[PDB]
Amino acid sequence: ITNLCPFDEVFNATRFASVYAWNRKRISNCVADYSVLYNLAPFFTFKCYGVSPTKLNDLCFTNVYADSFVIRGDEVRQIAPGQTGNIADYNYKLPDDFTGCVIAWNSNKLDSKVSGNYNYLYRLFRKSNLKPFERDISTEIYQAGNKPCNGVAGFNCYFPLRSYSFRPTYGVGHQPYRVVVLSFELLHAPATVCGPK
Amino acid sequence: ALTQPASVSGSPGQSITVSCTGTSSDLGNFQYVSWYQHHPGKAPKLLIYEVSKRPSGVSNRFSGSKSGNTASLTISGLQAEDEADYYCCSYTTTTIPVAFGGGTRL
Amino acid sequence: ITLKESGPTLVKPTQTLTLTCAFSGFSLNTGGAGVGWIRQPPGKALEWLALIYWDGDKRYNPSLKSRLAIIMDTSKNRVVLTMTNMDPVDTATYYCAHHKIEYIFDYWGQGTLVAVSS
Repeated sequence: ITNLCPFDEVFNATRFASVYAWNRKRISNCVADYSVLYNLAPFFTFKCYGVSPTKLNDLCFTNVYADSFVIRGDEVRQIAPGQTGNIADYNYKLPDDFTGCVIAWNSNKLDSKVSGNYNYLYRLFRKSNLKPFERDISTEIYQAGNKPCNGVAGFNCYFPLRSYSFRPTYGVGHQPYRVVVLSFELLHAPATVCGPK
Repeated sequence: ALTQPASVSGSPGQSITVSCTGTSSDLGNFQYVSWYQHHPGKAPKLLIYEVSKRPSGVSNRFSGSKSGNTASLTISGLQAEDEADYYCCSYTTTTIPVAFGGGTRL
Repeated sequence: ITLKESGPTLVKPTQTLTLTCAFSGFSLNTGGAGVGWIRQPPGKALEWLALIYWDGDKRYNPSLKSRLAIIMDTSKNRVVLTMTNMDPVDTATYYCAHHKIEYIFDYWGQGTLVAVSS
């Protein structure tokens, strides 16, 4: 039992980490009520996969974690327990027994630049797939099957990173749409966070 | 760039309206159009943002709306001080990303 | 919330402009914000020139990027505009503005005008 733990840092940070390298902020030892969320912005989605937001104010969580992404446009639908795709095979992944849920809202006003924003990178291709909840910051030139190459670039030898060009005119379907993904566990351990009562 | 009526005039009090328009191919648009007042010797100021919205500390007589490929602003209550230019701006997609258009004349 | 910029009112056409603009108090802890410069020759219409974000990003306009330069003080004291090969067709007044996405140009300044001294 203490003051409100700083959701204002996770949900109101000046900058968000790129999709290929997402940070975690462990939150513990606080009492938080899920009521200030509705006073943020019109949510594009607020779907919850484990509980309902209305009843979420009367539960105790063993531990919580908050992520920070920059998705592109209408491709947000693939952030779900099971759906696959480019960012769901070579980037952040979700388990088949997910708990917690996803809060997404339009961020065109904050994360956009004239002529596009190049600060966000995503990894298109890998040697293989990746299990849920891992990161891969290693950057090396990738060949194509047979011909060996290193450092140099040319036929079938190219950098494994590509930069977004968001622009302010792409409209719906090609917009940042920031998103934060929580994670809960139901009464498995002594509760670090709870709700007012 | 953009096209706007070079000269607009009307009876004082009521019954006047000004609009902007442009090519749909160049301007993706869908958002982000605004109208600015100008005065001789004084700095411009914002009046409307996001097609039809009003910020704080502005007169209630100023508003507007857009339809199809025609953007417009609604003005009522002509006093002896509303004789100001109205520049309409948006984001384009070719060469210069920002187009200010021809403007108005009051 | 005050904006002000200074520059030489008289300029020899061969001289390169060096303009400084200072702002007194902004929400520096934000994203997608910055300061830009706009000019207006007598008559015709406005045209956008350039703007710089807080993250140091640099976004000159096409067809003029060769003859423009930007110096960032990085201590929030002011911002610097530099242009080369002054062209008498570009005689106009230059305005500072607090660029944003919601507000294209939120606040402006009184403006300073400069003309060639040939």
